[PDB]
Amino acid sequence: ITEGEAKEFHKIFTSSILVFFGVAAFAHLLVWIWRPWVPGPNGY
Amino acid sequence: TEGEAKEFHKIFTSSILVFFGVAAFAHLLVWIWRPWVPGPNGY
Amino acid sequence: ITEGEAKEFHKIFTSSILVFFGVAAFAHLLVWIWRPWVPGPNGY
Amino acid sequence: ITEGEAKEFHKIFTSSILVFFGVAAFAHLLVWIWRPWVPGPNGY
Amino acid sequence: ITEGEAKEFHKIFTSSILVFFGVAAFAHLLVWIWRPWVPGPNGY
Amino acid sequence: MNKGDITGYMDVAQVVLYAFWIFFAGLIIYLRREDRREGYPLEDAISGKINSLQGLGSVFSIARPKIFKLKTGATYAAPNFKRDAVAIKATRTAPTAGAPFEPTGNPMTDAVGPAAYALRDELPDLTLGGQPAIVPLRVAPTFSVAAEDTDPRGLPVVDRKGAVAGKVTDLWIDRASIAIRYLEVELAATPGRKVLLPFAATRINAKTKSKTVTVQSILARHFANVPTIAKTDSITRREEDKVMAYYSSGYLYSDRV
Amino acid sequence: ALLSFERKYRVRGGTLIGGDLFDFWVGPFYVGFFGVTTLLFTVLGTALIVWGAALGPSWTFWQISINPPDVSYGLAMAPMAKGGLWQIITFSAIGAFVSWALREVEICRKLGIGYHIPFAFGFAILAYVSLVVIRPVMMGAWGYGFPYGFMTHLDWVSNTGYQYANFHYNPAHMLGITLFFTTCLALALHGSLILSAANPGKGEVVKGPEHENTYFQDTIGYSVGTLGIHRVGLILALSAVVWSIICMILSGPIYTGSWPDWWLWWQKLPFWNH
Amino acid sequence: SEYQNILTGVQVRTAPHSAPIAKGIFPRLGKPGFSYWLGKIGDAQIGPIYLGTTGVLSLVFGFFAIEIIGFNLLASVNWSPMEFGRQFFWLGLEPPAAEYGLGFAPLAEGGWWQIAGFFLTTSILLWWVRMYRRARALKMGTHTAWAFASAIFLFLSLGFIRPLLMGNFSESVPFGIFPHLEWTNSFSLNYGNFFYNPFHMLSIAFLYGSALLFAMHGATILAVSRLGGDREVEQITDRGTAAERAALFWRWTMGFNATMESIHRWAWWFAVLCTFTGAIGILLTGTVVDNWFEWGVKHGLAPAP
Amino acid sequence: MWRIWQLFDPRQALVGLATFLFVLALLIHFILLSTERFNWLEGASTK
Amino acid sequence: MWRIWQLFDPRQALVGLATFLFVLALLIHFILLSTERFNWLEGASTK
Amino acid sequence: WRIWQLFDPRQALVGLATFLFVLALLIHFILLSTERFNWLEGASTK
Amino acid sequence: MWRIWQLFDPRQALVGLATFLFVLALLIHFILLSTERFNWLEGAST
Amino acid sequence: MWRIWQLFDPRQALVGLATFLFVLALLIHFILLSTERFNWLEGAST
Amino acid sequence: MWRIWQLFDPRQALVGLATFLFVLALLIHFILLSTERFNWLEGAST
Amino acid sequence: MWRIWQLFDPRQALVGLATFLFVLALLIHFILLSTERFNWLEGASTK
Ligand SMILES: CCCCCCCCCCCCCC(=O)OC[C@H](COP(=O)(O)OCC(O)COP(=O)(O)OC[C@@H](COC(=O)CCCCCCCCCCCCC)OC(=O)CCCCCCCCCCCCC)OC(=O)CCCCCCCCCCCCC
Ligand code: 07D
Ligand code: 07D
Ligand code: 07D
Ligand SMILES: CC[C@H]1c2cc3[nH]c4c(c3C)C(=O)[C@H](C(=O)OC)c4c3nc(cc4[nH]c(cc(n2)[C@@H]1C)c(C(C)=O)c4C)[C@@H](C)[C@@H]3CCC(=O)OC/C=C(\C)CCC[C@H](C)CCC[C@H](C)CCCC(C)C
Ligand SMILES: CC[C@H]1c2cc3[nH]c4c(c3C)C(=O)[C@H](C(=O)OC)c4c3nc(cc4[nH]c(cc(n2)[C@@H]1C)c(C(C)=O)c4C)[C@@H](C)[C@@H]3CCC(=O)OC/C=C(\C)CCC[C@H](C)CCC[C@H](C)CCCC(C)C
Ligand SMILES: COC1=C(OC)C(=O)C(C/C=C(\C)CC/C=C(\C)CC/C=C(\C)CC/C=C(\C)CC/C=C(\C)CC/C=C(\C)CC/C=C(\C)CC/C=C(\C)CC/C=C(\C)CCC=C(C)C)=C(C)C1=O
Ligand SMILES: COC1=C(OC)C(=O)C(C/C=C(\C)CC/C=C(\C)CC/C=C(\C)CC/C=C(\C)CC/C=C(\C)CC/C=C(\C)CC/C=C(\C)CC/C=C(\C)CC/C=C(\C)CCC=C(C)C)=C(C)C1=O
Ligand SMILES: CCCCCCCC/C=C/CCCCCCCC(=O)O[C@H](COC(=O)CCCCCCCCCCCCCCC)COP(=O)(O)OC[C@@H](O)CO
Ligand SMILES: COC(C)(C)C/C=C/C(C)=C/C=C/C(C)=C/C=C/C(C)=C/C=C\C=C(C)\C=C\C=C(C)\C=C\C=C(C)\C=C\CC(C)(C)OC
Ligand SMILES: [Cl-]
Ligand SMILES: [Fe+3]
Repeated sequence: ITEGEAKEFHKIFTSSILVFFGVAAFAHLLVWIWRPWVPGPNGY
Repeated sequence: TEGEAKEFHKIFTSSILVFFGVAAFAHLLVWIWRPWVPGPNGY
Repeated sequence: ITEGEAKEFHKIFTSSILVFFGVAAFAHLLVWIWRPWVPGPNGY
Repeated sequence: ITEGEAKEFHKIFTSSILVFFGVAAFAHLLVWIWRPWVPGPNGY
Repeated sequence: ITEGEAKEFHKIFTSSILVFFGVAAFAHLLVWIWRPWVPGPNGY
Repeated sequence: MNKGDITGYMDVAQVVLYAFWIFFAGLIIYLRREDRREGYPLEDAISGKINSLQGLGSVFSIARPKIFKLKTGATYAAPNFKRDAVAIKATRTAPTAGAPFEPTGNPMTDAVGPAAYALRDELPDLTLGGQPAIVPLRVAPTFSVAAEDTDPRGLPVVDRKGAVAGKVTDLWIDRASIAIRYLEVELAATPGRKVLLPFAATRINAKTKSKTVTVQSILARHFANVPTIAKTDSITRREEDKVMAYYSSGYLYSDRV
Repeated sequence: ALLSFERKYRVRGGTLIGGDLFDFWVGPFYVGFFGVTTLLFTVLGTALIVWGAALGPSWTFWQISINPPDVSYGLAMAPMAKGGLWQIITFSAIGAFVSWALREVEICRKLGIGYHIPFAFGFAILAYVSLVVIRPVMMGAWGYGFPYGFMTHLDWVSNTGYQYANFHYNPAHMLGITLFFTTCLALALHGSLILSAANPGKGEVVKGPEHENTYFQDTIGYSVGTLGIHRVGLILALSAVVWSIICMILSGPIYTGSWPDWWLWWQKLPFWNH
Repeated sequence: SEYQNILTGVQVRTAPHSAPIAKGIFPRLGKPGFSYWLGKIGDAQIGPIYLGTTGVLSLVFGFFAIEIIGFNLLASVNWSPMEFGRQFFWLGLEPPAAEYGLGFAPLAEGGWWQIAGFFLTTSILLWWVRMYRRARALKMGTHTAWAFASAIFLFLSLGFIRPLLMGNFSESVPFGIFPHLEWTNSFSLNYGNFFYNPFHMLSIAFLYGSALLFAMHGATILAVSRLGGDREVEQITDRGTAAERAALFWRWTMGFNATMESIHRWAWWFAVLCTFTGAIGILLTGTVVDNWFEWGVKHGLAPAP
Repeated sequence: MWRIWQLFDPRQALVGLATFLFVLALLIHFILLSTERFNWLEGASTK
Repeated sequence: MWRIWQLFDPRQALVGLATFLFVLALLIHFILLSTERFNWLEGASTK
Repeated sequence: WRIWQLFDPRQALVGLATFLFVLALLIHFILLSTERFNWLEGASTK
Repeated sequence: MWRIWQLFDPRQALVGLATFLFVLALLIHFILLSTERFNWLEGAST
Repeated sequence: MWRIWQLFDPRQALVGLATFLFVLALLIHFILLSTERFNWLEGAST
Repeated sequence: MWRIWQLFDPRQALVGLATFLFVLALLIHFILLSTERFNWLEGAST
Repeated sequence: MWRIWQLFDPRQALVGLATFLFVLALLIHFILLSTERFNWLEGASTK
């Protein structure tokens, strides 16, 4: 793997992981609005 | 080679500091939610 | 491992073990203040 | 198999399968007349 | 496999899936008329 | 209830169990005697004099030599009490009996460690018909590769670092066991030099159309030092051992040598 | 002391870890770093077993038994007197067996042979780890592990089998049994054939591969040959263990009922479910 | 990865051949075939099989036994092929009840079991004579027949010799898949848990030891297979480096080792002793020990209940 | 559709098809014999 | 999409596809026979 | 600076990532076994 | 004292020592979780 | 249809067909013997 | 992102996907059949 | 940071990562289905 190939892979990888984390972050937000997962002192 | 290892050290020392930083923030949030050292009467 | 490398290592190692023991000693002091671990005659 | 040899086999296959389906269709008709196999709302 | 041969197979394959899905869709329609398979709120 | 009793406490099932233990101890003695038909008596690690820690069972420890009769009319004795020379082309890293040896020179050519071999007979293994068992397909015209398989002949021979050692020019087959035992490789360097390659030290890679015999054991530079054989169409048991040991040493020594 | 052919093979190198420091022999035994850690775990676990015998009610060897904690502890570590001893012995035994496997690897490296033996021993380790770790973890309590005792582990086998009404009906157990019986059959045949070829009888010459193949062709119409039988004999033993592991991961973690009742799916197949 | 020698990548073919034997009444039967997948694991040749007078006898007796079983199983479901398949594992042919002793029971009340058992027994003993005589014809040792005799000794102990000692066939084994498993379960429970039978413990140790030895030995020969170790009888008659390194691996691992010949004696004896100690454990049950757990309590295996 | 005999050997096709159709037919008749309504040999009534 | 046949052998593909579709069809009929509502041979009432 | 002169940087990453994941997974499962810290069951601090 | 690091290889020593210290530390935390008084997660009263 | 004997060997055909027909016939006679109505050997009444 | 098909063999990608997606789809349909609410063949009430 | 792809093969990295992430995703969905609060298929009340 050349420097240029590694840097090109890193570009595609960086975009893909950022998109994947972006979708997952929105998924967690929708789940949180429905039922949050941190209980209060009295529980849920 | 040593310079090649020295730039690895740059990436390492920075990447651990964010890892420990994220972990430290996570522990602080968990402590604010529920602390994990019990008093004499227990929790 | 050359003599200059062995002296270099020994300095770093000797500092590192003293830092490790120093952190551990403070951890044990904190735990002892929280709950000591030597029971009396009537227990805890 | 040549093109013509395939086309010749396809002729005999086509008549054979249509005869097989023709006998089977008549057998299913006779069985249906004896006892049909689609139940109404009340069952059988 | 040459392009013309692949395209010739794709032509017959395309015709076959349309017949197969057409027959299957007719089968599902008749079964739905006999007993539908999506239950209402009270169930079946 | 009295049913099984031999005495107040003793009973038949208990007696039969101790009779088994007596038999089994005797069987272990017999089996350990058989285990000592090669390699024994033990020797001192440094001097090579016959010495070991022994009890009074030493007197039953090693069996009388059994004689195997070979179809050539020769015989082999076990124990034969033949033993390897005390000197080897290596020296101890420390003077204690348990210390390891360090090779003095090139271990692959000096035949120490995994390059070492047994001084087998300078005779080929034979078919039941008395012909030599292991021979090139050139000389065994009734044999063939099964039509389902890749024939190795004409394929390049490639090391784990991707260097070409040569091309396969023949298969040596075992007439008695009906298997490929070696590939005969013509070397890329010093062209016309041919060496045997143990077939179990290879696999065929065919993920790419120009399929190839890959060799994990040794690198391309080591093929020029593969042990030679005296005849072009048969191989003695000693030559087989010498060749096979050389490749088996590659996993330890090929990045050293 | 050494065998008559041993010295030429006792070369330096092949260690996985620790370098030259451990690369030596004590009599016949090779040491290495995993020899040392083998001894560490072995002495610790053995002495803790003897300590458990001193704590327990009898020195009668057959009756000695170190027991897992009560199931009420779940997967927590128990107090030493209340099952924690079994937990320490268990992980020491894992350490000992893993060290034994890695020490065999070093010996393979030094001799230039393949790693088939420590690989095959890795299935013994996995079977032990399945019974004392994986199954009790999936069942949620260490108390499902077997007790360390000559008769009490057999009592645990009895109790565990009859918990599922009749363990003979577990289908994976049937296949495990079949492969164990087939392994012993194949071993009897293999030992016999080599001995019959090497020991043809007085006044007879030693027989070779053609005779070896011909005996099983004549008797049963097939011969697997001298290389195939070692492949088969290995695969049989390892498959018997794999199916044994499966039969126990099924029983409790996955299937909880009567094994005799499981088979009633067969009698309910629509082509004969009259 | 190096080649692990588990499957034969390239396999060769030649004219099928086999070692000569003296002319008998029957030649070697069948045209030798070859299959590709058997050639990957082992030798490809689905060779001819020898028949001979003893082979005829064994197959005739054995066929009659298998027919008597199979016909009785199908009769027990009133000849229905659907209920035969539905019930197959649960079907069995039972021995006679105890009141018949060792005389002939009525056919429907275990007489067929007695005939099937006798014919199966005779067939197996004739197969032993076959395994013996095929070795002598090849001028080979009789080790395989004597190993087989240990398996037969357990089979005879289960089916006939213990019934002879008990005076009736009622606790003999039924011919049937789940039935012979149910016999195994009930036999242990009636005699007070077979785990406490020490000869069953011995039989298990040798059963486990057989799988241990074949795993060790199979892995060993494959580990030295790039050194010619699969050519074991040749290594027995001229020790190669493969036999030397196999010995040293085990010596350096566990402090002791076999030879290339003697490891096959360890193998032979462990598999034999599994069934031999098994047979003894069966023959002592009910004849001299009526409850193995109670015997175990007496001899210190368990605390007093 | 005749080009399918350029894809497949007629000898193999017919032997496979004969085997398939027989096993399928045997399965269907055995399924019917398991029913009360369609077991013709036992002839339960259509109540 | 005719380029699929430059990736996959149509002969192998059709054999695999026919085998898959038969096993799937056979599964779905056996599933329906297990239900009360859709077992046409037993024909339970739609109460 | 110098520890990478003593250890292979590839082995450092592979071992350390595997170690940290297994440790993290263990700690989350330990907390799930507690009443106080099982966030998915959410018992009250009575 | 530095001559020790020519006699024992720092690559081997630090790997062995780190492995040893982790296993020991893990053992001690699990022992404390076995107790009533020192199980910080359950947090019983004194 | 006679070309089927160019497609298949008559020797293989007759052995397969004879085997098939016997096993099919035997199956049907066993099925009937298991019935009440058609077991000719037991002879239940109608 | 087309470079991913130089990285991975397209024929293995499609065969892998088809295998994965069928097994996943079949799993999800069987999960739903294991529920009262979504088993459409049993069709329990809401 | 891109130099990590000199240190680790792009092909094995993506395959190993996708395998890791799928197993982790399945684990979390199955854990949630074991809970009363978050089993969406069962859908218990937040009492
Ligand atoms: C610290 C942790 C310790 C965990 C437990 C470990 C138990 C075993 C002990 C292992 C260490 C033994 C070390 C040893 O003996 O070294 C001798 C050697 C000097 O010897 P030498 O000069 O080279 O001469 C020796 C030679 O002449 C002897 O003859 P040979 O070469 O033909 O045979 C070698 C011996 C070596 O045996 C061993 O090392 C131990 C073998 C394994 C025993 C396992 C017993 C438990 C299992 C069940 C047993 C079952 C028996 C029946 O070979 C044999 O004796 C092999 C006998 C094999 C019998 C197999 C039977 C199989 C049956 C299976 C069960 C079937 C059930 C139906 O020593 C030296 O060079 C000096 C330095 C070492 C001094 C050692 C001091 C003592 C160490 C004791 C360790 C602590 C023990 C608690
Ligand atoms: C019987 C005539 C003679 C006699 C004087 C003698 C006495 C004793 N030997 Mg012995 N032995 C004799 C002959 C002989 N011997 C051995 C071997 C061994 C090895 C491993 C085999 C083993 O499992 O033994 C099994 C039993 C057999 C073979 C019978 C003799 C041993 C008995 C009855 C002692 C058993 C009691 C114990 C508490 C356990 C001992 C330790 C272990 C087995 C590890 C093992 C350490 C051992 C122990 C002892 C002891 C404790 C004594 C005592 C109490 O005097 N013997 C074999 C071996 O490989 O040796 C390196 C072998 O070849 C061979 C031969 C030919
Ligand atoms: C009422 C009881 C009931 C009854 C009906 C019944 C009957 C039968 N069953 Mg069974 N069984 C029952 C219950 C039941 N059943 C099994 C198992 C099996 C397996 C065992 C082999 C195996 O697994 O080896 C798995 C191998 C392991 C665990 C390897 C362990 C060894 C290692 C790591 C190394 C250890 C080394 C040292 C400590 C070193 C010491 C020092 C020195 C020597 C110096 C096998 C296939 C099998 C056979 C049969 C038969 C032949 C019968 C007959 C004839 O009736 N059964 C076990 C299993 O599958 O475990 C994974 C399991 O747990 C379990 C249960 C609970
Ligand atoms: C509730 C069940 C209870 C429970 C406590 C328990 C559990 C376990 N046990 Mg056990 N067992 C129980 C009962 C019990 N147990 C045995 C026996 C054993 C031995 C068999 C050795 C052999 O090779 O058999 C197998 C070999 C045989 C039977 C003899 C060779 C076979 C021959 C010649 C027949 C040749 C065949 C033909 C020519 C084909 C003819 C065709 C047709 C008829 C159609 C073996 C070692 C063994 C293993 C374990 C394990 C691993 C376990 C575990 C892990 O729990 N058990 C037998 C015996 O020897 O007992 C001493 C026997 O009789 C008997 C009984 C009644
Ligand atoms: C996987 C297929 C089979 C297999 C394979 C196998 N076993 C092997 C090997 C192989 C290939 C070896 O190379 C290795 C060996 O060296 O063989 C001589 C080994 C081995 N198989 C052994 C035994 C064994 N294998 C068994 C089973 C099997 N082994 C399978 C059937 C069994 C059974 C079923 O009961 C036993 C008892 C050893 C002889 C040996 C491994 C030796 C070893 O690990 O030594 C180092 C450890 C010690 C000396 C002792 C450690 C002590 C612990 C600290 C405490 C242990 C306590 C224990 C948990 C409880 C005991 C109480 C019992 C009553 C339950
Ligand atoms: C040492 C103990 C182990 C052992 C060993 C062992 N078994 C052995 C041997 C050995 C050493 C043999 O030599 C022998 C053998 O041949 O092995 C290949 C055998 C054997 N072990 C067997 C089985 C076996 N072994 C087992 C176990 C064990 N075997 C132990 C684990 C088990 C079980 C339950 O664990 C079984 C089932 C057999 C495969 C075989 C003995 C074969 C035999 O005796 O066959 C007798 C004959 C018949 C059953 C009849 C068949 C009839 C045909 C249907 C005829 C068809 C054609 C004919 C021409 C038709 C004629 C019709 C007309 C008469 C109308
Ligand atoms: C030096 O090297 C050597 C060789 O080379 C020179 C060798 O070659 C060999 C010899 C070894 C082999 C050829 C192969 C060994 C392999 C195994 C043991 C593993 C696999 C099992 C077998 C090959 C079967 C062994 C037994 C045989 C071949 C039969 C011997 C007896 C007869 C021919 C006569 C009587 C028996 C008959 C006719 C058949 C016996 C029954 C079977 C074989 C089983 C059939 C299956 C069933 C009944 C179904 C059971 C399962 C059911 C119902 C459920 C699941 C459904 C299924 C369909 C399975 C050795 C030892 C050797 O040292
Ligand atoms: C091709 O045919 C083949 C052969 O060949 C030709 C073969 O042969 C075999 C092999 C098979 C056989 C020989 C058949 C017999 C085998 C069986 C039936 C299998 C069952 C086996 C047994 C019953 C034997 C069991 C014995 C075992 C497992 C060995 C036990 C020994 C030990 C645990 C000691 C290990 C030693 C080590 C690690 C190092 C050296 C140590 C000592 C000698 C003693 C202790 C240490 C000291 C005194 C000092 C050092 C200590 C230190 C540094 C640590 C100190 C700190 C502490 C805490 C202790 C096969 C397979 C084969 O196919
Ligand atoms: C006389 C006055 C004193 C002066 C002389 C003092 C000095 C000399 C002493 C030497 C004895 C000690 C060394 C023993 C090892 C010496 C070698 C040896 O094997 O000796 C045998 C005893 O072995 C051994 O017990 C070795 C035993 C090793 C294992 C010991 C384990 C003990 C701890 C666990 C126990 C409970 C287990 C659980 C039981 C349920 C007895 O000979 P034996 O011919 O058969 O050898 C076979 C060989 O001769 C065959 O060639
Ligand atoms: C024709 O087409 C086929 C082949 C398909 C017909 C169908 C065949 C079928 C399906 C057969 C099925 C057979 C099955 C399922 C058999 C299962 C057998 C099993 C599992 C047996 C297990 C153990 C049995 C044992 C150990 C029995 C041993 C019995 C013995 C040794 C009995 C000996 C009896 C003697 C010697 C009797 C002596 C008394 C005399 C006769 C002298 O006086 C009364
Ligand atoms: Cl392979
Ligand atoms: Fe062998």
